[PDB]
Amino acid sequence: LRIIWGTNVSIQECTTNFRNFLMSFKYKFRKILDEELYYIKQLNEMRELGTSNLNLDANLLAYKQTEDLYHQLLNYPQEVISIMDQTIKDCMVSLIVDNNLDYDLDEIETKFYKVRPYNVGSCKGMRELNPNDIDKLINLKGLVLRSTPVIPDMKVAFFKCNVCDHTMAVEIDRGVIQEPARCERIDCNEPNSMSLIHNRCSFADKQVIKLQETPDFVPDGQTPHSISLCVYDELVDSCRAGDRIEVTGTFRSKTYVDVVHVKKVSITDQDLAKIREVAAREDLYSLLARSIAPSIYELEDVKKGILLQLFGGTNKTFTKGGRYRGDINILLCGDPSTSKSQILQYVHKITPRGVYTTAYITRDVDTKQLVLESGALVLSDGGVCCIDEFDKMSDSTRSVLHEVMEQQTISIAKAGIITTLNARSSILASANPIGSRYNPNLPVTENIDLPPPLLSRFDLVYLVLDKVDEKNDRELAKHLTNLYLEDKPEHISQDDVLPVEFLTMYISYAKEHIHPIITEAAKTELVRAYVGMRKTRQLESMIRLAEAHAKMKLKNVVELEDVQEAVRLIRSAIKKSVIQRKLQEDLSREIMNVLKDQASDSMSFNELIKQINEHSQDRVESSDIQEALSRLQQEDKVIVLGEGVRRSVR
Amino acid sequence: LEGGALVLADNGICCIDEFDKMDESDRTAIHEVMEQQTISISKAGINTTLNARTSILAAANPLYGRYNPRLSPLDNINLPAALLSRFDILFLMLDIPSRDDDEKLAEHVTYVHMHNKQPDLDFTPVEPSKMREYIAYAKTKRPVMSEAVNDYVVQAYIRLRQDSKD
Repeated sequence: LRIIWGTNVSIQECTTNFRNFLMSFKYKFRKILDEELYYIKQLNEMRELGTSNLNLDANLLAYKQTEDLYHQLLNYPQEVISIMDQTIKDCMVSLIVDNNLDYDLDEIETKFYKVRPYNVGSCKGMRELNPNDIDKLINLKGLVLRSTPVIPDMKVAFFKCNVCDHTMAVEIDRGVIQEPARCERIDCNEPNSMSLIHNRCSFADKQVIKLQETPDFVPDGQTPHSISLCVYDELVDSCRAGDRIEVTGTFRSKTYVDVVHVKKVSITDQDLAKIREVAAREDLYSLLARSIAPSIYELEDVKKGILLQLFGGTNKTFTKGGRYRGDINILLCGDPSTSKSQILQYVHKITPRGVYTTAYITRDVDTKQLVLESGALVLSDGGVCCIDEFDKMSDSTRSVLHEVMEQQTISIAKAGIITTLNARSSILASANPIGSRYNPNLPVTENIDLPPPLLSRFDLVYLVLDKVDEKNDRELAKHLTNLYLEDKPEHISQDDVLPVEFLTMYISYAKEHIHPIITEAAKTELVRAYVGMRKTRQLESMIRLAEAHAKMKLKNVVELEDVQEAVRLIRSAIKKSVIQRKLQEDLSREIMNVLKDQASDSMSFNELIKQINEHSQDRVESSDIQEALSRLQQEDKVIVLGEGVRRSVR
Repeated sequence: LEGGALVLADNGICCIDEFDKMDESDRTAIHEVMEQQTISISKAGINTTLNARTSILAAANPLYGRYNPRLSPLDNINLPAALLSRFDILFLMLDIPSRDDDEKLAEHVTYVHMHNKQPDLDFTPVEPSKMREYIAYAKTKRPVMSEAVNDYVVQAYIRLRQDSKD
């Protein structure tokens, strides 16, 4: 029983249980947290292309035999990585000796293999990193801002006796390089001074990288932090400024994190069954729009737009030179003193990335490199970004939002830097109608003092005007005092409203599991929806709107009815007649003629709908036909007699 | 952080003297803490939010110094609709010259300029510590509205909206 001082890790016992887990593991986490030999196939696959790296999922937690290994590697990673390098080589040579093979032992005897563990739980950034968590594994999610040029560190070093020329290679050991004093060979026995040569010595690459951290949860009063992480060999120039990066390594102490792995790429069954059962209902399209904000009012178009705005859409790209993102940039205008700021805060409390307001490249002289240093939109290269008081904003800063409207790029051309870079999220801007607060005697394009070029490129505008009257604002005051009726809203659960935790899980599952295609079948209704605004930015906005309609309700194929409402959306977002009486009159005359011309009067309403509307073009309002038949019910011309047969008077 | 004056006075009274003598940069930051009490700044230094509570007290004068009865109050006040729409209480402290009521103001200023004592009424002026303690004791109270006051509130709001709704 070998016990290291201050360590509860035995070598041979952990070696045997690591080998027992490695020779036998077939998706046990899918059973207790089809295939066969989950680790034998990957290890037998990686040995031919030369990749010495092994990505390990800390599967070690759900396994029956290795629960004592996962609770041993979180406190001491430096010892377990060093003994894992020996055990992986031992189990690989045990795999070599089991089968017939060629000369592969000539290179694996001196080759080294390592392990990169990354599947660990989340933490609260650097704020939860107390001094009891030093030399432990930790994970940080955020964005990197500055990458120092790789610096060569000397793993080895050459020494030459300048008078007799015999060479000596020395290596590193905890940060010291012993410099030999005098020659020792037999040809140069004399005592003389050696010389260090470096242009012939291998160097470990080292690099310090600035990282802007952002956890899943942030405490009240906390500001974003800039952590200086440091990468080493075989991982240099793989992480650079501009990406949402999950990183993991060992927290050291000024404090830093020594990275063991980077991640440049990125629920239960009963919850998935509840999601599938709640996704089959018809009123889900309004249910969500009611459950997104139950403390306010209806706002169907506005709440439906912010719901599908956070649903996102479809972001498809080409192989080398093309990209497109399902995105909508929204603007709000109209009457003041309503829920606008509420929304502007609520969404900041929903997204994990966003600022309540662009970044800028800088030639950092210390490291001679083009770092980036930011916040606002730049930080939210994912999620949403909230801007209030759009009309009071200056004209010099409107040119950067003119590029992020549909191009999602930053083009800086200044002293020291000419760089175009990635910058796509979506804006949510609240504006005001100049001093007008909207006027009915002026057009919409002049009342808000907003330029036409920059507003036609806007994907969605919202007239959130009040237009105060009766039997509306009375319900507004009643709903605002209904939670003042009781001192505590414990009675908020008996209504059709989904909870927040179920809603974000359904939204996160739908955003990462559905890639809907826009078929050619919805072509005909799109053309005519475009010409009504024409009698390309609106078309690009409505296809992202239609694919977001397809993103909801668990659909992989877009449908013909889904664009109808989308257009109604953009037609309602910007907004008893005598002609309606004439419409009802000719509809009553036409329905009396087509109900009395045939012999078989026993014919229902659905057969009537498919027999009078298919010989002509698009759908007329069925509620007007219901009002016309109710008018004939009052004049005793037709008899309803149930929903299965519609017959006239005798 | 080095806030102008909204940051050292976090929880309290923030007052503005000569409100119409300011500019648009002051108004855009005053309206932001007037609506939502959480200034947010996103500049090359930081992109952060400072939260403070400030019961904005404002003192202003019209366009021509005094009032004008031939002018409308929307034209007499140079502030826009979103500014005073957020302002729930606006006090039109207008002076009107009279024969009887001006003598009491004159008697009161000559009485306080004659000596530091207040007029001989059957009431004693309370010192700052006692009502400061009363304000600190009353601030922990959380009142809950009833239903009989709810039916009066919604009817008065409906009547006020219809009367206000030129």
